[PDB]
Amino acid sequence: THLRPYETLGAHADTMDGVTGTRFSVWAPNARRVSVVGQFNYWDGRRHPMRLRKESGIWELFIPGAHNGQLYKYEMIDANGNLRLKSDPYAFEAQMRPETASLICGLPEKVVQTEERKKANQFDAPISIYEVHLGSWRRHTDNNFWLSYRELADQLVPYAKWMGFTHLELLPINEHPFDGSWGYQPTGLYAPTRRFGTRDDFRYFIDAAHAAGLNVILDWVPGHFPTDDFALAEFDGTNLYEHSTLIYNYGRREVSNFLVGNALYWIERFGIDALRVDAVASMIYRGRENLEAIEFLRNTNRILGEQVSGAVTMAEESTDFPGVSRPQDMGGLGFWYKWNLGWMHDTLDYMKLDPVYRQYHHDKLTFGILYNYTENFVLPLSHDEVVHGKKSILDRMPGDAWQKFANLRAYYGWMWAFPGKKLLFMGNEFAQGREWNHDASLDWHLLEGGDNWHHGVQRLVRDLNLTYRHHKAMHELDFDPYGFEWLVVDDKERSVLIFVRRDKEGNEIIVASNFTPVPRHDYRFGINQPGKWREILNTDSMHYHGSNAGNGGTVHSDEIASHGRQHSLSLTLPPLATIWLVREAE
Ligand SMILES: OC[C@H]1O[C@@H]2O[C@H]3[C@H](O)[C@@H](O)[C@@H](O[C@H]4[C@H](O)[C@@H](O)[C@@H](O[C@H]5[C@H](O)[C@@H](O)[C@@H](O[C@H]6[C@H](O)[C@@H](O)[C@@H](O[C@H]7[C@H](O)[C@@H](O)[C@@H](O[C@H]8[C@H](O)[C@@H](O)[C@@H](O[C@H]9[C@H](O)[C@@H](O)[C@@H](O[C@H]1[C@H](O)[C@H]2O)O[C@@H]9CO)O[C@@H]8CO)O[C@@H]7CO)O[C@@H]6CO)O[C@@H]5CO)O[C@@H]4CO)O[C@@H]3CO
Repeated sequence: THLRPYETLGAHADTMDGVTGTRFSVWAPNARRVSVVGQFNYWDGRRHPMRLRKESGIWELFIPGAHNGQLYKYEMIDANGNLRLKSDPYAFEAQMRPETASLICGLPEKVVQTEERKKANQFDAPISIYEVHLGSWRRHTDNNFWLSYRELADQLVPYAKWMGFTHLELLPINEHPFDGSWGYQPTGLYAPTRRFGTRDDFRYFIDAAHAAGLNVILDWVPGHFPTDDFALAEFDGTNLYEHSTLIYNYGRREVSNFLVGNALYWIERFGIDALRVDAVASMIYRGRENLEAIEFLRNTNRILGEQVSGAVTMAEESTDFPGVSRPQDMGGLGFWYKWNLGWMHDTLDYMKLDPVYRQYHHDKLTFGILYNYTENFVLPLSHDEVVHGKKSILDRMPGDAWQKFANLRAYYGWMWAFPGKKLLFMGNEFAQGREWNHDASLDWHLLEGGDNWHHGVQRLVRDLNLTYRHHKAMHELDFDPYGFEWLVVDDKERSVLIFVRRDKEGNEIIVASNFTPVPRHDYRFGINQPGKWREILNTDSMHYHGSNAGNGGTVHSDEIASHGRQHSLSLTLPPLATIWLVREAE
């Protein structure tokens, strides 16, 4: 089968006549002479040469004795007669850095995707994603050492679960030489990085997240050609993998296979539930449409949908290509979800404003609804927004510290109610003050000592996650106009916005935000479902170090017309706060 080349190519365990060893395979159409230099070979390129079969362009050889755990490389004479030693491109495990040898290990057992994890990826599911860079989430304190995959299984997984997230999204765990690329500049697509342990350690981590009831999304980097360690370029002396600045030759059948293969591998051999492709614009552009890139993405998506249904793909595309998360049969790219960068830009510009000026930019909060139904959106507060002098999310907020925290609380309240799934970068849940530093631990010291405003934000994010998951109105109909309706879309003067989220049964949750520090008392607005209403979420609660203003129990609607509706509520709206209300059955 052509889809799963990692099941044949590379180093696997084989049984050629009683004797055991490993069979090596490499694809290099126009090289001449390739030998296998391992640990079993005293590292001698005279002892073990490979026999090429020219129909496929694949060299191969079976070596008895050669067992799992042994380092190895390929010694190749390239088209030009140069001696270069190459890493196996299908290295399933790579030796500790510097170094670049591959390790014989073979494949892990296939992971079957469970019904409850497939359900967890569906469009009607509450999806709240904790985005993490494994190298900088936590460190050991005395020595500043990385946490291993296994320590991450014992600390990060329980933390994410308790905080009420449904998904853990990982910056690329591909093998990569430079910590500073964050994993986006890989050298070994099929080996999880050795920074945190072995490939079996990574697998234990994935297993642990699943046992805790978490789906795992992996950042997958099919758009960043390896540019380090002569790892993939001019692989056999010619432009094997890359186009004739370095970029994959997607239209070339085998290359495409190498990449679609890689997706299938993470999902099938590691149990990953979803992949995210960054920087899609620079795959499809940079009239300038790279037609081979567009068809490759269309293809890969088609194949995953047929082969591993239940798994999903997500995309970040920054030029408004139409139909990124739409079906290929139409103009689409075939992704299930798209990052809503426009929403992130508009709402942050809005929150940055001195509250006194927000009346003039009401547009920034109401625009998201206009194009909400063109893509299946994730609302993202990602690692890219908290580096390079962009500041932390907290530090973007205006005012003295206490006003900053209140603005940030009100904003999360808004984000968690607004149509679209949720993604939050580590550090944001406890309002880290400093920018993200991939070479240090996050600022957990902020949570040391007596209860403070950072604990307050952290409780709020948990309550938001648990509330968002419990009520279907908040998540069931994000991508259906029936799921959302403005109750007060034009109170610009006071910067009060009020809408309703709705589930399939037609139950409504009312969402109200007051984006200025003026408290509003007896604020009357029209509603759709008369009766008794009660707060289920209040970002000004003392439980989060707010001032504890609010409605103080059940409020009954009145038969007094408002905003073209026949019944209304008259509520207190706390300053710099958002509240959610539910209707009580009688
Ligand atoms: O081709 C690209 C699309 O965008 C282009 O839109 C341009 C406008 O035509 C142009 O006038 C101008 O608009 C800007 C405007 O000047 C600013 O003031 C501001 O608008 C704000 C507005 O003032 C606020 O009130 C608020 O709007 C909310 C609205 O008040 C509220 O009721 C609700 O709206 C829903 C309606 O209740 C309901 O009727 C329905 O309306 C549908 C429509 O019936 C249906 O045909 C649907 O199908 C298409 C649509 O026709 C297309 O036009 C397409 O948009 C493109 C335009 O053609 C471009 O010209 O979108 C739909 C595809 O799904 O369109 C309507 C939307 O469903 O549903 C409404 C939505 O629920 O919610 C709104 C939103 O909160 O907020 C506004 C602040 O953003 O901003 C305008 C943008 O600049 O410039 C536009 C250029 O982008």
